[PDB]
Amino acid sequence: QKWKWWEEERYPEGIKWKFLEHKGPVFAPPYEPLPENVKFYYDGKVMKLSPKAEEVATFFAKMLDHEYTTKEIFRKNFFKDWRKEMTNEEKNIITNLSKCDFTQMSQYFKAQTEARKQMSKEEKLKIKEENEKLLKEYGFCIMDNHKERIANFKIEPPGLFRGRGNHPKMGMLKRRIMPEDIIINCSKDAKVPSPPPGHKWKEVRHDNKVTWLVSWTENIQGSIKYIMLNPSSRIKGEKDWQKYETARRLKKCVDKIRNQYREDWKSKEMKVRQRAVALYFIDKLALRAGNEKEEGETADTVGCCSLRVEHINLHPELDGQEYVVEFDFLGKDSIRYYNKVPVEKRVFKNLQLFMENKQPEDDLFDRLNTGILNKHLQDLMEGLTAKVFRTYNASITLQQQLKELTAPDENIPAKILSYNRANRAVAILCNHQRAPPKTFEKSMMNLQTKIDAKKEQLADARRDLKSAKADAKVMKDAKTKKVVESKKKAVQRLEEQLMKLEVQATDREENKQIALGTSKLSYLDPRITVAWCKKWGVPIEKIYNKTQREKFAWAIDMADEDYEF
DNA sequence: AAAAAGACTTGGAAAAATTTTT
DNA sequence: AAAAATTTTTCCAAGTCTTTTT
Ligand SMILES: CC[C@@](O)(C(=O)O)c1cc2n(c(=O)c1CO)Cc1cc3c(CN(C)C)c(O)ccc3nc1-2
Repeated sequence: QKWKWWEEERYPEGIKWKFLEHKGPVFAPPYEPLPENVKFYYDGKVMKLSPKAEEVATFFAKMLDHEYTTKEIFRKNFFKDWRKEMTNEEKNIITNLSKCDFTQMSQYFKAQTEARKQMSKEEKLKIKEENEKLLKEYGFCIMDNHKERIANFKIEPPGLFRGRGNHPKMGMLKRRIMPEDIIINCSKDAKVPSPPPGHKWKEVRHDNKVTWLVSWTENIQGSIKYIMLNPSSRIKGEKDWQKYETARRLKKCVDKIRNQYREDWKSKEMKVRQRAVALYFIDKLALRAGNEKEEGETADTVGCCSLRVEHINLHPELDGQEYVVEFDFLGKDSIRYYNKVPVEKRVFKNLQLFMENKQPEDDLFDRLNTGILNKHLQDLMEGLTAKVFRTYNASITLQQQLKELTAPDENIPAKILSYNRANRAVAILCNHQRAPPKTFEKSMMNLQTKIDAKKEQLADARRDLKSAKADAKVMKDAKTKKVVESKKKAVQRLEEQLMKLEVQATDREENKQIALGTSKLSYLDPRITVAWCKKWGVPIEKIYNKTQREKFAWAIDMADEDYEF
């Protein structure tokens, strides 16, 4: 069965579902204590830890190879959290982390990882079958007349928080999620999932205004985490289709918005000038609407509305270009945004006024926040927010670049190179940067030797065709002419093979510091890709893998080769 | 309001399983 | 067969925007 939810009458506003039934979450397996021979040492002397304290110790031991375990913040936060898990008898002995020895514990886990890759075919297939039967029973929920898959039904096991970038809470313990922390959401007429025996759920609710099945609060940030349906479901896919339709509606009114914000740079009021400059930044450079965050709780990262004076450096002339704004800051996930961008005269002049009488720690856009900006965007067009510009600019750039880089007469490997260069332009615009693959970038040597070995085969084939043509001169007959034909086809087959290898080598080189995944799955109206694939006869499986094909099932079925964003 | 909460949106590096070279 | 290069799951957070509290 294949449910085409996209052919149904669109789901009404307010209510998300009428019926909802699931078996609840799968809890992480219990902690298995260390055997007798794996010893922990404090001040050089043997010490057996209580299960609760031993568990927290194993987490640090497993991370001993990383440099972050030597960091002040990591160690401070870890030790404070490990103390809470210790008994009173253990707290009187273990005064500090530095006198502790986790070396035997670290070696054991490395030995287990080695003992696991040396498992038998009977053991390997068994664990794979235990995993598959867990997916049949708990990986599916029933939502309104249909069986839909659940994304992450297995709750993440306990461990140590690290986060991304320079996070103030690195080292902290992420405690084991218990049934007592779980809030279940289902309909009043559904069979309520039973908790593990000897346990109870925190709450069983019936809120049809939300899309989640299970929720709980995590101890690091104090936020609510959820278990929702998978990307191939109606509830996720319809909202994704709507996100793209909203981005298409912005397209038909973007010049009208551009002309107004350009005029708003000249306004009498400062709040209107700042709002217009911030809008320009979100449009031209596709910056995220930086929401304000609590200091000392998260890693110091900013976006457009949260930019500080220290994040921009103004230059009247740089590189022979007029009115350059040197952007240098950490955006989402602590990914550095560096750009030297030529702006209009009025923006540069406006930026000099927003930087007047301010200290480096002060906000560039005072009197402005994401709420004020989105309240204005909502008046310009219904349902328009700041992130819609990122979606619009990404999708329109993909469409225009595929239209400009794709050559009709090219073979499939060459067209995939044109597709990837177009996706690359989107990733550069969105700043989806990447650090060169951990050494492993020397796999460019391996590709070059295979290319040089193929250039050898081609050069040998050209010598065969050369002597076949010379043998066709002396004693010209229809038997020697057919040998020249077969040698020409042999040169042709080898030329195509080399072309494919050289195209793959270029693809990897240009993609060294670029991450394509995020724009491909979140930013890029899949219909633009489907339309391109059908137009040039490029099979969809060459662009989207199995999981992406399932998420974008709606676009693959409902989209002609003539679709225009 | 305007903080505080709640509810959605937005992988890539490392492992491991395979596959290919040797 | 055994080392090496690939293709595929496994691990682990952070923003945006909407809705409630204070
Ligand atoms: C790396 C790119 C990115 O950070 C991003 O913002 O551009 C991201 C992260 C994550 N995801 C994505 O789709 C995307 C891309 O759009 C899904 C995801 C799941 C994560 C989970 C799993 N949860 C949902 C159960 C974690 O536990 C920790 C971090 C996680 N990070 C991500």
